[PDB]
Amino acid sequence: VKKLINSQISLLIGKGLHEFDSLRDPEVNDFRTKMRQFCEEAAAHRQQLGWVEWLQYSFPLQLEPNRALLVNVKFEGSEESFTFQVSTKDMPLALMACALRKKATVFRQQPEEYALQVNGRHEYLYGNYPLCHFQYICSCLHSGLTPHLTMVHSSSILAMRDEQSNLWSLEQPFSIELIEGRKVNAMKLVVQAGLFHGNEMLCKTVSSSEVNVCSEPVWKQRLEFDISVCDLPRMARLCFALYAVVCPIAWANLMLFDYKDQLKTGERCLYMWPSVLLNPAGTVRGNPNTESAAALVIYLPEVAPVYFPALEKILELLREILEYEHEKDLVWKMRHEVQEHFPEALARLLLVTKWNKHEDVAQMLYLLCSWPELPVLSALELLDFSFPDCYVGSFAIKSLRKLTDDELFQYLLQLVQVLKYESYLDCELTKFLLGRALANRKIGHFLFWHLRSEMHVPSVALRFGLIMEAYCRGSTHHMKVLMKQGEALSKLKALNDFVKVSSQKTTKPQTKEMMHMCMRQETYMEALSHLQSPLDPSTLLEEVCVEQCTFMDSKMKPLWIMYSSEEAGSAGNVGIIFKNGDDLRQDMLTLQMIQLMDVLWKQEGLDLRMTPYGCLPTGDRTGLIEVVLHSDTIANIQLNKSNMAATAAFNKDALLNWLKSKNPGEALDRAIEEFTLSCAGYCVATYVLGIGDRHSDNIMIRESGQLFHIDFGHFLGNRVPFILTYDFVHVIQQGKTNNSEKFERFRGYCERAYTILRRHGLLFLHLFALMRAAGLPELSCSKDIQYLKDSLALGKTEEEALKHFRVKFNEALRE
Ligand SMILES: CC[C@H](Nc1ncnc2nc[nH]c12)c1nc2cccc(F)c2c(=O)n1-c1ccccc1
Repeated sequence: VKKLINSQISLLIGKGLHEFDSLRDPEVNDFRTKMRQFCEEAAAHRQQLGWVEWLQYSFPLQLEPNRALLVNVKFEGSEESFTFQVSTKDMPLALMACALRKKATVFRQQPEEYALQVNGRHEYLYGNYPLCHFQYICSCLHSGLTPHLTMVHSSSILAMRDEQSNLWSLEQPFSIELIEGRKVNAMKLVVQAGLFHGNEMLCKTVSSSEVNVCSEPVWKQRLEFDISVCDLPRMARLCFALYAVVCPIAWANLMLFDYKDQLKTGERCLYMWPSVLLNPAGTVRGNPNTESAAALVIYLPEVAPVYFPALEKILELLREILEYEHEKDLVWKMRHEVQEHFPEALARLLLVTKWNKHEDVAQMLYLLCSWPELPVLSALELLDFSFPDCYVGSFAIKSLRKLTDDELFQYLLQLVQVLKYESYLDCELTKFLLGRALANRKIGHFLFWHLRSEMHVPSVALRFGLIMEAYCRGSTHHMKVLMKQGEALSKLKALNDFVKVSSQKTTKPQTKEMMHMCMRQETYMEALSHLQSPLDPSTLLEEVCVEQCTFMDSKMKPLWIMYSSEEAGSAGNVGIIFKNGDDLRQDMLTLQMIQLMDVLWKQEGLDLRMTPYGCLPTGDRTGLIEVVLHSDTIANIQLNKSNMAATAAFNKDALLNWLKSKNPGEALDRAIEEFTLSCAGYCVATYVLGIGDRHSDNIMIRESGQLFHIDFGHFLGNRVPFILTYDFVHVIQQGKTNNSEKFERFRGYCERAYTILRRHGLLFLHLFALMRAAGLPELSCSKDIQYLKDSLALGKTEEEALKHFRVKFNEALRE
C-alpha cells in the first residue's frame, strides 16, 4: 500500500520515517509536505514525456567535452548481427538507416523510430551529433575496439517509461538572558555570544560572568549586544561558545528569525555540540544526542509578534584599480556604478555592505533585484557562506539555472556540501537540486549517494534524510533500483567483515576460497548480481564472477569483485573495489578535480589520456572504487621478477620492457606517447593539488601505456615539490640516455597543462571554497585555500607564472 513505499524509504535512507514525525516539528512537517507535492508533480510530468524526451531523462547523453570505423549493430529480439563501415562524421541516424536497410535486404521489405543502445549498458546514442562526439565511440576509437550497438524501437523505450510509473520600529538594543546550563566538566565557566551574519560579526562579542565549573550552572544574567533590534538582518545568527577557564567545551547556534520570518521570543533550550571558540558556520539545529549533551537555556525577550518585512516593503525603502576601509567607501556609494558597468563585481559590493544596518541592506537588496543574472563562475562564488543573505542565495541559484547537466554533474559534490550552510530546511538550493535530480536520472543517482553517504553524521542526518524521502516520492522506481544497490553494499560489508576476521587467522588462499563459498550462497549471489553500479548507473553489474573475486591482504582488506554480462561482451567485464575502514571523501574530491582538469584540457584540444576512475563514498568510511583492468602497479613491475617477459638487465628498464612486452612492434610508439601525456597530466595534477607521498605502490600503469595515480589520501600539502621520477623520465626518453627531443615534448605538455588550469584558477578556488563545508581535515583554513592560489599562482602574470613553474620543474628533474 502506501505502507510498503514508506517502509522501503525508511530502509533505503537508513532512517525510519516514523522518526521525522516523532520530532513534532512544523518546519520539518512543512518541508515533507511541500517537497512531496513538488516531487510528485515532477513524476507525473515524467510519465508523459515523449520517448526521445524520456531517453534524455533516463540515459542522458555522454558527449566528449573524416575517418572510417567498423561498427556492429543488432536489434532487440534478434541475435543476428551486422557489421558496417561508417564514417566518424556520420550522425547516429545514418547508422540506423543502414541497419534498417540491411534488415530489409535480409528479411525482404524509419530511422527516426529508433535509438542506439551500447550493448550491456544503460547508455544510448541519439541526437544530431557525429559519432565521434560520443564518448563510447571515442573510447573505442582509441582502444582499437569495435562499437557494439543495439537498435531499440521507440515502443520498447515507451515500455520502460510506463514500467516506471507510480519591525523597523523596535530600536532598543538586542539582548538575551543567559539562564542556566546542564552538563559538566573540569576552574570556571564562560559563555561567549556573538551575533553573526555568515562569518562576519554584526557587533562585538559579549561574554558572561564566571561561575564555578561543576553543575548544571546558573547565570540568569543579561547579555546585551551593541546592535539595535531593527538592524538584525533576516539571516542573522546568534552563536554561543561554552568553555572553561581559571579549555573548549561546546558550541550552539540559533537563527533569530524562525523559518516563517517571525522574530523569535521567549525561552529556548540549546543542546550543544562538542568543541575542538565561536563557530558561526556550524549548524543552527541542536544536538540530537539529548541524553549526554550540555544544554544551554536562554531567553529571547518578547518585544511587543514581529515579522521580517516583505520584500515589497524592502524595495520601497578611480575605482577600477581595485579590480582598506578607504576602499569600501567608494565601492559602496558608487554601488549604482557597479550595477551599471561592473555587474560581475556584485560579490565585492555585497562584502563592503555593512549588514548590521537595515537601511543599507534595503539599498543593496534594491540593487540586487534589478541586477543582471551572472555567469556560473560568479554564481558559484555567491553560494559561499560569506554571502549568507537569503536573497543573494536566490539570485545565485537563479544565475545557476543555466547550468548544463554536465556542468551540474561536475559541480554537484560542492552544491551538495553547501546544503550544510543552509539556515532552513525548505530552501532554493534544495528545491533546485531535487528539481534537477528529477529531470535527469544520473543527477538523481549521485544526489542520492552524496546524501546517503552522510546519514551517520547527525549534523545533517535530518536534512539529508528529508531530501532523499522527497526524491523517493518523485521516483518510486529509481528508489527500488537504489535499494537494489544498497542490498549489494550491505552484503559486501558483511563479506568484508568476514574476510578481515578470516585473514587474521588463516592463509590468504584459504580465506579466498572461503570468501568464494560465502559469495556462492543464494543470498549473496542474488544480492550482488544484476544491479547498476553506484559508481556509474550506466554501468550494469550483471553476473558476479566469483572465481575472479578476491581481496587485498593489506590493512583494510578491500574486496575485488568482478562481473560479466553475456550480452555486453568485453564491455560487461567490469570490476568494483569495496573498501571499509578508509575515508574515501579525500579521494573522491581529488578524482573529481582531476576529471575537471581533464575536461578543461580537452576543451583546449589537449588530451593527456587521464584515468579518472570512479570513487564513491556510500557510507561511514565505506565506498566503491572503479576497477581499472589490465593495469599493474609500478611497484609490481619494478620487482623485476625472473621468467617474465619484462625481466631486465638494469632495473630502470623494467617499466619499458613491460611496456614492450604489452606493446610489441610499432604498437610501442603509441604506448610511450600515452605514458608521456598521462605522466605529464598526473605530475601537474599532483603538483597543483599538493598531493605528496607519491610512490611506486600508489602509481599504476595500463597496458596501453597510460599512467595513473591511486590512493591520494590528502591533497593541499597536508609545500609539495613538483616531482619527476627518473624511471618515468627514462620511459619518456624511449630507453635512450639522452633525448632532449622527447624530454622537452614532455616539458611542453606539462607547461601547456599547467597554464590551461591557471586560466581557470577562479573555478578551482570557488569549488574548493565551497568544499570547506564538507569538513575534510585537509580542507579547513584559509591557508589550505592559499595553497591552491600559490600552486596556480594567480597573483602573477602568465609570463612570470610560467617562469616560476619552470624553476620548480627544473628543480624536480633533480633525480
Ligand atoms: C592498490 C593497488 C590496486 N588498486 C587498483 N587496481 C585496479 N583498479 C583500480 N582503480 C583504483 N584503484 C585500483 C589494487 N587494488 C585492490 C583493491 C582491492 C582488492 C584487490 F585485490 C586490489 C588489487 O589487487 N590491486 C592491484 C594491485 C596490483 C596490481 C593490480 C591490482
